[PDB]
Amino acid sequence: DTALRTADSGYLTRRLVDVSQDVIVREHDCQTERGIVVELAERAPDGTLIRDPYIETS
Amino acid sequence: KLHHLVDDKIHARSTGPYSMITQQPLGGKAQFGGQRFGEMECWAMQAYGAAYTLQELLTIKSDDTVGRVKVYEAIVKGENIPEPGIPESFKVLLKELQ
Amino acid sequence: RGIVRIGAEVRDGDILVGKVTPKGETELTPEERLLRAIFGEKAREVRDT
Amino acid sequence: FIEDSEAVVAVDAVSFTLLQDQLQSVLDTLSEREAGVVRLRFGLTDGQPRTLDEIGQVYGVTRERIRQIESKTMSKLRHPSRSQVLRDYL
Amino acid sequence: RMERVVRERMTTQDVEAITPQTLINIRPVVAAIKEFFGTSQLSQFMDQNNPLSGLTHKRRLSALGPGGLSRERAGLEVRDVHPSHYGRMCPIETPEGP
Amino acid sequence: KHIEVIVRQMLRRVTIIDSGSTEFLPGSLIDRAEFEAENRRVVAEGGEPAAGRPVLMGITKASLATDSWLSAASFQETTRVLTDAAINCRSDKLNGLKENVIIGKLIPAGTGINRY
Amino acid sequence: KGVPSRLGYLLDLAPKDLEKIIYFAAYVITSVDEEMRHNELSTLEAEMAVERKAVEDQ
Amino acid sequence: PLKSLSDLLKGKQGRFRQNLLGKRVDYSGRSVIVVGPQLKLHQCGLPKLMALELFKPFVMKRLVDLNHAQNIKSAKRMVERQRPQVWDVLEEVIAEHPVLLNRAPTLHRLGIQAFEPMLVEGKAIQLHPLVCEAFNADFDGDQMAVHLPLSAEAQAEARILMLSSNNILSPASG
DNA sequence: GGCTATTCGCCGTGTCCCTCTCGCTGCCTATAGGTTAGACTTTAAGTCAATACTCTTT
RNA sequence: AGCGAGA
DNA sequence: AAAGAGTATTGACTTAAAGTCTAACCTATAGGATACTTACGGACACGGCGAATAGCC
Ligand SMILES: [Mg+2]
Repeated sequence: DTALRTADSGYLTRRLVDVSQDVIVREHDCQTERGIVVELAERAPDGTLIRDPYIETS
Repeated sequence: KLHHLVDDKIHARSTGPYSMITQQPLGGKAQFGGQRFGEMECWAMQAYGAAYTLQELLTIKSDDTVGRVKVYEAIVKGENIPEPGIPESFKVLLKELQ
Repeated sequence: RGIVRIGAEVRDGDILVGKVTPKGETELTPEERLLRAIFGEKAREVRDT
Repeated sequence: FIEDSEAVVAVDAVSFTLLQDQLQSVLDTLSEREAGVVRLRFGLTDGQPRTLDEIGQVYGVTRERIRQIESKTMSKLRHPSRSQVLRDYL
Repeated sequence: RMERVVRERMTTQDVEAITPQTLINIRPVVAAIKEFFGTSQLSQFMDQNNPLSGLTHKRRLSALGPGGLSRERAGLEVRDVHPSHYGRMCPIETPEGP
Repeated sequence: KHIEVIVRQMLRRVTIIDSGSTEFLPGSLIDRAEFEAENRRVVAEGGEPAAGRPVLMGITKASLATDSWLSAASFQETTRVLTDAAINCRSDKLNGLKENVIIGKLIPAGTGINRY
Repeated sequence: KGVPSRLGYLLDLAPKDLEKIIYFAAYVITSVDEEMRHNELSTLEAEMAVERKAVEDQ
Repeated sequence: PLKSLSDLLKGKQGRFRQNLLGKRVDYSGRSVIVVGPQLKLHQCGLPKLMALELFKPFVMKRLVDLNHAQNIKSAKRMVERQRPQVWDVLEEVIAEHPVLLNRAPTLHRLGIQAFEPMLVEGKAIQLHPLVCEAFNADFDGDQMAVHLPLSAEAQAEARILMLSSNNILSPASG
């Protein structure tokens, strides 16, 4: 299973690289108001802020 | 003692034979191995943003038939490395497409 | 006979066996001709391999 | 080993480069009159080895002079002053 | 092949002037055996790294070759152990490569 | 963020429902920036808003829809891409990274962009 | 041969058909007549009446 | 089948993905790797013979400048027989010359890093242990290729962007 | 009543299959023209050598 | 072109 | 002031080279007439096409 999986992984990386072969930084800031919302901690039912587990990557 | 002795593995190459239909010197320790700077290595090089070294590698270390003697001359005599030219494989591609 | 002596220590590049190939015809260089004159030695033809 | 065994070396090329540099230098050390004849006898100046007649004609002199001097130059060029620095390029 | 050659030439064989020795052309057979023992996949260059290596090159069952599964076309289900292997083929000894 | 970058690359093309009156074949997959550019071009001189809808297309298709035949050819399915680009008399402007690698001039990234 | 056959689409010739043409397996017309076509069609209607009558006579 | 004029272009072995974007290169080496804990993070061992060969042009220049040899071809003869005088000059030249060390496959950006080479006796690139993870290179017969930047731009790039001590945090998750 | 179009299925062809490295074997006859190659007879270029006079050095 | 092998 | 060396003359001898001519010896082409007249993996995807039903001519 190791061999076929590394083959497919290499092909996938080739695909992803090609699609993103032209995503490079150009400007410092666009000042665009638009954005996304990230949840961070979720309100506890008793009332408390527990840090969301997958915050370090979000 | 397994039969993977270092003496049979160590290898180095500064200049030597080149392939026939293309430059990009001959691979293999048997002849004079030029180590393959394959595609993933190009990707790694790009990811650093390191562009001049990439161009140097793929042009005057590997293929460019005119620059190559020029860089050798510059190294021998101590001058600035010249500007890279067009790799000799792009022209064979042009001729084949034509 | 152009064969290295038996049981002899050798190093990378040392002549294992001395062979020479016929050079046929080769256009020589005037600068080489002047050199050969400076040393006044045999130009020689049979190519060395 | 024959695979592109007839391409450039970049070692022979540079060796020839410095060869002609040092040849022109050592030739420039001695008097020019010997130098023109030695150049064109073997055709170094322009690639045409001319004979005693042509050199004598170019400089309006008899071929016998040129043979003497080209022999005089050939005999004088055994001097280690010229041959010593230009010894290993052979 | 030899029988095909014979059968072909029989239409042009004058009757009673033919004997087996002039009738049989052995060259295809010798050619076939030679080209087998040289460059046939299942005629492998002996591997005498040590007596055990030479011994184990014998008794070696390869599933690939003329009329066999090649690495690419071979699936993932031929490579795994079968309960029938017990006592007929080693589940342990195997190349680690592709 | 890496993932966000990829999905961004995925969502850059809109499908054309209404051709309007401007050279857009129905079902065409056209970049949104060019879509807007055409729209600002055609609002004047008579407005014919060519309606379009966002669409999600696989990584392979997004790659093979680039405006660079020398890169698409380097990628995959060489024969078809060259035939298409030839029929269209397509001209590659040599702006990406794979292309600059292939022809051996300096990549426009990192130490290669026109400010450094 | 590269599907879709760009020649086939350009000329609107079905792929098998086009192949049979360009590999010398079936004839194709390339020009035809119009008005004088009408006038000799009437003449040709008479001539095929003659030929049909002859074949029916035999 | 005859290799048609188009088979030159397609596939893994077509012209696009064997010879244009990926090329073999001069001024490169390869050897097995052995852990060296005595090295600093920005250092890597490099065997004497391999370094001599890789740097044969530069060492020639230096030993002609030092008058150990009269001229270039005499110097080339001097190096081809590894004459004793050509080791000290070698130590002089290699100093402050960065080198890239790749380990195939380069799964990520940290698959190729620039170190400052140092001479070691025997035939084995002495790698720094702490970068082992970055290469995923573990010492049981891996072979690590070495590349030598030449141009001033390349040397700056290797010395600055690629230096092993300058890349500690992963580009993926930091 | 039959054929075609608008709607489904169905099947066939093409494309892809990680990287880097090491060692070893694979009938006959007849014409005509080229062809250089090979020797003869010129040269043309080269080498030796006598001689002598003038200039420079000790 | 074909074999075998290392990571 | 004398002697030695170099820079010239001239002739005399010598050898490569080379331009004709040969010859002979390869080399390229044509032709052959009793009668015979038919080979020897697997997944994804899209485009070219089975099976149906309804409507129109
Ligand atoms: Mg390992």
